[PDB]
Amino acid sequence: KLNPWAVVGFIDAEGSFMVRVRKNSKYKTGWLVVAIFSVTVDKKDLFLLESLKTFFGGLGSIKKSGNSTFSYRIESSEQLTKIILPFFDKYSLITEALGDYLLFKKVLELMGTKEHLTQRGLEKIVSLKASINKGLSEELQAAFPQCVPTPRPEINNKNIPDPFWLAGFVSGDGSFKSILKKSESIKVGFQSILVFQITQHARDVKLMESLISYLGCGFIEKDSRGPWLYYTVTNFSDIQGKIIPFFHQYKIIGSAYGDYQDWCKIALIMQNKNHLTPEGLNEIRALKGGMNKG
DNA sequence: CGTACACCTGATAATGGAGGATACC
DNA sequence: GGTATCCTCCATTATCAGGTGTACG
Ligand SMILES: [Mg+2]
Ligand SMILES: [Mg+2]
Repeated sequence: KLNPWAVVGFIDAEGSFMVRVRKNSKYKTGWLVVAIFSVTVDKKDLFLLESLKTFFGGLGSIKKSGNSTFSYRIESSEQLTKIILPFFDKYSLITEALGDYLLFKKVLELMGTKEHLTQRGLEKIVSLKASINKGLSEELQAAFPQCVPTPRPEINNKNIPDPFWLAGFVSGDGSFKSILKKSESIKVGFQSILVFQITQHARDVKLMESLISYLGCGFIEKDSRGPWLYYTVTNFSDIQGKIIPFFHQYKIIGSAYGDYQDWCKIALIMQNKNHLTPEGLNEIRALKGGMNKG
């Protein structure tokens, strides 16, 4: 029982829009063109993959991916055009994932009129694929030297469309951190810190910036090493006053919801000042130990 | 004593594929 | 045949995530 804007928020965090162009001499052009919508998570979130499937009309399938991950995927061109496109055309992505989605859609529209089974459409598809995710492989790059990449979508400053979007997004790219930090001055030897965090690539700077006014707190840290921003809340009265109540009403999805509850329990012990006693520190240690376990 | 932001860093849950088998027309 | 989808498998990595230092009241 997922809400539409939560699903969009989650796919803004974790979805993959893929176009594969595979060599095969049984096709008249020599290539097979396939579009895939894919969501891949640890098995701990297998129940959220099942909800997603049910949400998307029972379509697609859920399969072992890696050692301990499972993917939900839709690989039918037809089913993609019928269910996925009208969903995201109505409830639009707001990160740079939107750019990949829009180029993915164009490929699908070209597959819909069968233009992919022609030389000219295949070339267009290769140009579209060229600006999606990591771009052309060495194989396609060499087989398609003429194909100029299609300009990436310039979509400007997108607002958070609905608070449920933020719930979904934080479900994928948010962290509810409990830290126990050695302290020379705290009477129990340790500081208990709750940190709320959202991690994104720097190109979505405007979005990340808008979280501060949206949530009425936080600040953006930039990783000194690369293009990575961490929207961060460390002020405990903001945690209590703004973050916890937001997510109480707009609930996180997946097993991360259990983690948020645990984190909430730490805050309670902290609101009571019991984190500054050995017993309270130990409760927090137990809650924390329990986090991220399914 | 205690909090809060400034600053640091790495293991791995996702990123984003791959190719062979089977079904459809 | 030609075309479409299903299924199984995975190499590498961009983050999440798990910190520590220190100024300030
Ligand atoms: Mg993400
Ligand atoms: Mg994520």
